[PDB]
Amino acid sequence: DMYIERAGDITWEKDAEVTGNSPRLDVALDESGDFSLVE
Amino acid sequence: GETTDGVYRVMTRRLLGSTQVGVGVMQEGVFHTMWHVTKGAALRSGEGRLDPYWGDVKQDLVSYCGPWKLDAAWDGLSEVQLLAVPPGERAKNIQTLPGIFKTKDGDIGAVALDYPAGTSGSPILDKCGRVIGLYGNGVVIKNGSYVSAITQGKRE
Ligand SMILES: NC(=O)[C@]1(c2ccc(F)cc2)CCCNC1
Ligand SMILES: NC(=O)[C@]1(c2ccc(F)cc2)CCCNC1
Repeated sequence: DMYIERAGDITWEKDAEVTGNSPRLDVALDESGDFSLVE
Repeated sequence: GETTDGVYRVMTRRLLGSTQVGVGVMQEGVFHTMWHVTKGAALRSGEGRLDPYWGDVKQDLVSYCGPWKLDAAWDGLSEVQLLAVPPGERAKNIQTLPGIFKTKDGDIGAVALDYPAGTSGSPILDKCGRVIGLYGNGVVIKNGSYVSAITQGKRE
């Protein structure tokens, strides 16, 4: 049996840590909901 | 059960100890998560029961107690925040400029942030605090790093 526990509010944090890049990728989405790279 | 709006951890006691299998958003009395987190199973909130109401394996989304309520969208220009809720760790906001997943049916935002599997369902927010999608369904690129789609449902 799965259960839920509160973890916090949903709020934008001013001066949060900024990271991660912005890749533009060609992808396919199958019937099972799996994404894959198209080349 | 606790119906207060916010981000919640999705836990199980079937495996060893208490394991976090994912995360979700409670908004307007509806709990929203990714399909692969619960496989559509019922959820518990204290003594109360949450029954699935809508779901779709291809979109990889599911809602409990009511229809999908989240309808905000990434504007295609601005930075966003992943409100990551990792297993055994405190909720933490990470700011990023999304990339793009280009498909034969249109484009979708994507966030290049790597977290444990049990972080699936963590909300991605805009500058107004509105949930523009959930983190946790994506792809592994050449360098072995993870890139998640910004997955948003439709509000009927
Ligand atoms: N254009 C879109 O936003 C859709 C989309 C979904 C997933 C995706 F990776 C790209 C595009 C198209 C199909 C149904 N509405 C959503
Ligand atoms: N299961 C995982 O460890 C991956 C994952 C990471 C984050 C996430 F929210 C869902 C899945 C899936 C692809 C490979 N490694 C990462």
